[PDB]
Amino acid sequence: DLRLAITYQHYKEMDARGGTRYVEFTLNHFGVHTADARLQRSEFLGGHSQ
Amino acid sequence: EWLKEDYKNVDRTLALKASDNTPQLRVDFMFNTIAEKPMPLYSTPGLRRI
Amino acid sequence: ARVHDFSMFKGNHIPRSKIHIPHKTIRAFNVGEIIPIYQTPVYPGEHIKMDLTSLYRPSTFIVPPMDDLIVDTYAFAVPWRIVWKDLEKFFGENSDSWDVKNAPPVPDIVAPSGGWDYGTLADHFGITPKVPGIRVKSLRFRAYAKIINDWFRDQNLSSECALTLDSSNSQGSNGSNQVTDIQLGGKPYIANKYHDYFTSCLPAPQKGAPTTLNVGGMAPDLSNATGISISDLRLAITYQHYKEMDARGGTRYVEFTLNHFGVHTADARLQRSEFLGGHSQSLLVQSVPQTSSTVEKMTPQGNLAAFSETMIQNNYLVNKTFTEHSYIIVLAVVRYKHTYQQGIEADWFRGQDKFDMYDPLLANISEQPVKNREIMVQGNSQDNEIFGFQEAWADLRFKPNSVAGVMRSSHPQSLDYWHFADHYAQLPKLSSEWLKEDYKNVDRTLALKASDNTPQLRVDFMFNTIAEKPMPLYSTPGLRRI
Amino acid sequence: KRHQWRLTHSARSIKRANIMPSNPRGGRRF
Amino acid sequence: KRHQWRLTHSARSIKRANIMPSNPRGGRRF
Amino acid sequence: KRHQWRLTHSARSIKRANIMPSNPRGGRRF
Repeated sequence: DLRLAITYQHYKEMDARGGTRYVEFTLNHFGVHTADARLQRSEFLGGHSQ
Repeated sequence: EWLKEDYKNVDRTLALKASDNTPQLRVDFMFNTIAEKPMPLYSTPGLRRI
Repeated sequence: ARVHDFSMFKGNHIPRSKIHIPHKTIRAFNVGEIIPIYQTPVYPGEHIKMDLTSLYRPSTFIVPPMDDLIVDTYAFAVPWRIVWKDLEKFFGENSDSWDVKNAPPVPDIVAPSGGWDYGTLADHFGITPKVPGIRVKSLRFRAYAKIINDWFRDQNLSSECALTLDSSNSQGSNGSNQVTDIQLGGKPYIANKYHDYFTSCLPAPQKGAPTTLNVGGMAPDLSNATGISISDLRLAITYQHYKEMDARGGTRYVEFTLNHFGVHTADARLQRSEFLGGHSQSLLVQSVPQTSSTVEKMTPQGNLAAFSETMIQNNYLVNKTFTEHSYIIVLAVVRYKHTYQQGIEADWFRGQDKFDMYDPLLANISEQPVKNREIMVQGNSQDNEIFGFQEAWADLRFKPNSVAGVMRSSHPQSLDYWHFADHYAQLPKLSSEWLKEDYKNVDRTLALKASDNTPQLRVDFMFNTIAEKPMPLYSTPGLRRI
Repeated sequence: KRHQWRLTHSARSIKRANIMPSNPRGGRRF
Repeated sequence: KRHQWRLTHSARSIKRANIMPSNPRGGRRF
Repeated sequence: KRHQWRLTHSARSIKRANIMPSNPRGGRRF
């Protein structure tokens, strides 16, 4: 029961750092880049800052 | 008391005096430090040893 | 682009010369005593170069002993400033403006009634014993205690020697108290015995109170009572790691910095006395056969006695330059390695179940208690009580030195005059008194005992220093400037 | 190989050494 | 070295950059 | 290195020397 509790705390802390959007979940938990269009998100084209 | 610097000699040359409670100087300071510190790169909860 | 900003005159020109200073002193003392054998004042900018030759003559031995005596010699630099707070005020550094008005003189220590005794610290500093009514500057007695506190004290089992930094005078003492009387010039400080299995034990598994997880006692079947978070658990584990790190490495601030941050901090930055040099060597033992005939109720022809004569050379004992007013103190102590005849090794008690036996999985558990039965076994309830704490499974890394048979001290006809092994009248406790070296174990091997007031050691010390000092070659009256 | 001096008293030999400041178990002590 | 434009207003300079999607602390926000 | 003669009595050694007339502090005396 102690090992379960420690993993639950690791899980919720990982969710707090990285964000819980499904595109964010996949990168933090499995280390995977998932395409925005696969997930039905608007696509970022380009940008500049000055 | 005499050996201390005196802001009143500069003050008669200024259009707005400090005797009128206008500060003589307005300064912008930008610090850039490189610190090599005895800390982990990111501090992420959970311990290596028990 | 350039204007006139005041600068240094570069001052006067300071003379400089090299001086050979020979020195010879003859001493007698016992085993375990830390004895000042040298002292000198050092003015700023001197470079000191010191060689020492020593000749040790212990008391003659009944037989050649199956044990060794070891000499350690130590050199230190103590700034007057860390011993006395008014040093800067003394040379004229003023809290107020302009010159200092009333600067206190260097403090005095006054002799005890009837003077100091023989064998005291004042005796070996070169203060003449048994001369009442004399007073002397106290900064070197303070300097001695400072070196004990910085180096020789065991911070776990004892408090530090009393050290006064003020300008008030002090009252000398003949007492043997190892805390209060050291700066008062009394009996010398007794070195602690070398690190081994038993001398390395600690009072507790950590330095602090043992870390526990919280338990609430509230009752209204009990409602509420909450629990413990994973966050409170992480804090507790780090507190235990912290106190265990403090126990292993020592909590002096020079020690704290190395264990916690992995950093070497200089002794002079931290206001500690500076270690200059040191050497360690065992003593020679020459055995003498008996060439006289066997006489009834005497030793037989062919019996072996011994004497001990050893010449030790210390070159470069001190090599350095000094940037401030300071004292050089050189120390000597004789110690031996210890052997234990009254305990039983911890492995004879293992085997209640399989978790008593070593396993790689139990490699990283908490410090485990060393039982009293290991140091002295009495066959009573105290055997399973705790003497001290050691790292887990350390008895598998150590096998304490031992004695068996007629060699051991408790035998009615005992051969223990062949060795130095410990003998205990009662169960020893882990404490300051037990951790000190003991001259009585060596004393039963000697033809003339120190209990009979024969010193165990007679030593001749010859010092040769090359001093490059800020003095003229010869000091001849008359001045260059008016 | 066999004959030796009047200098043998024990099985264990001790080697001379320069002393250095060290940090043994429980803090510095000499 | 000394004289400079009518363009100095602060000690800190900011460099132009291409924007990329990133994952800072707490999720994506621009 | 260790063993030495029946000739060791003190830490200090004294070197043999030719005597010359000298002028130490306070005049000549031998």
